[PDB]
Amino acid sequence: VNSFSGYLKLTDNVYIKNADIVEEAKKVKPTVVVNAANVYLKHGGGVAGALNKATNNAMQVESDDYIATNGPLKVGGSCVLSGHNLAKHCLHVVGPNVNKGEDIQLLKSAYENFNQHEVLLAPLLSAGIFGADPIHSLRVCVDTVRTNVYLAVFDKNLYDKLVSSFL
Ligand SMILES: O=C(O)[C@@]1(F)CN(c2cc(Nc3ccccc3)ncn2)CC12CCC2
Repeated sequence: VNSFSGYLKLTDNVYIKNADIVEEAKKVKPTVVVNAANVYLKHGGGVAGALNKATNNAMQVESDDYIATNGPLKVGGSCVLSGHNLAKHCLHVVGPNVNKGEDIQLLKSAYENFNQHEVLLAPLLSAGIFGADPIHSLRVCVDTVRTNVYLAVFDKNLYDKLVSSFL
């Protein structure tokens, strides 16, 4: 038993809710919140900009030190950093950004990072400003992640569509 509430169960291990991931994180305080990161951990907009804003820019300060030490992430890769006031940990995962021409097949590699964590609160990778089809992203999530994932979808219209088209 865990503290996630109002989710619709899609599969054995994948759940989905129309929710603002920032507000869901602040309420649940999950062990892991997933950020929709880029390779530079520049949290300017989308989910990343919202998560970082909610930490009063502490996420960005920590991220800049991480990059100065380690260099950029790989597309499809991840790193674990602090969850600040939102979660114990933040798993920064880089989905391919279609608006940069990145290979969509890397979306499966991105979701594989979730399997290193027993339970996660996450957005749909490569959705939103990353330019992928959220329905494809949901399919890859379901077919790749084996651990327990609670998907927060900000847009109510999109949430309903994703549900109504789910196979
Ligand atoms: O749809 C997009 O463009 C996105 F940038 C934003 N989406 C969100 C967004 C969210 N809260 C939120 C984020 C920013 C402002 C207000 C609320 N909570 C969950 N998902 C997923 C996405 C990141 C990858 C695709």
